[PDB]
This record gives sequence, C-alpha cells and structure tokens, in this order.
Amino acid sequence: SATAASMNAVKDSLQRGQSTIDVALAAGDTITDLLGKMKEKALAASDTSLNTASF
Amino acid sequence: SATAASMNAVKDSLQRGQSTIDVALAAGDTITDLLGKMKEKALAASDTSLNTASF
Repeated sequence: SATAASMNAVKDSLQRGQSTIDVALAAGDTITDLLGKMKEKALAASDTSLNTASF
Repeated sequence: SATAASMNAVKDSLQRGQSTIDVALAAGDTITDLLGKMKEKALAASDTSLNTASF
C-alpha cells in the first residue's frame, strides 16, 4: 500500500517534465521561424547588385 | 481448590499483556502511516528539476 501510494510523486515529476518540454518547444518553433527569416535576409543580401543602403 | 483459585492472577496478567499489545499496535499503525508519508516526501524531493523553495 505504501508502494502504491508513492506513485503520485512520480506522476507529478512527469507532469513537470511535460510542462518544461512544452515551454521548450514553444521557444523552439519561434526560433525556427526567426532562423528562416534570417536565411531569407542573408540570401537577399548576398547579391552584388545591391546598393549600400539596402545592404 | 487453592490451585484452581490461583488462575485469576494469570488471567489478569494476560489481560494486561493484551492491553499493552493493543496500545503498541495503535502506535504502530500511526508510525507506519507516518513512514509511508516520509517515503512520499523523500521520493518527491529526489528530483533535480525542483526549485530550492519546494526542496
């Protein structure tokens, strides 16, 4: 009975790990969107025909 | 007849022994529930993800 009652702490630890994972994935897809915009801006700046101002 | 009369003291002694075992098992029930709560507390406190306050 004590061993069965002890599982609630394991459940709470798995809850907290799922929450930390969720916050990490939210930051992660935000960072992926930002990285895609970075690659677009870098390729847009790569060409030599641009003026100094747009560069 | 004297030996037959003597049984009452043995009966009273076994009565006191049963009473002492009863109070001991009541304390044991409390101590076992308390030890199970201690297991849950230490098991929840094993986490490395906890903040210092909950620890």
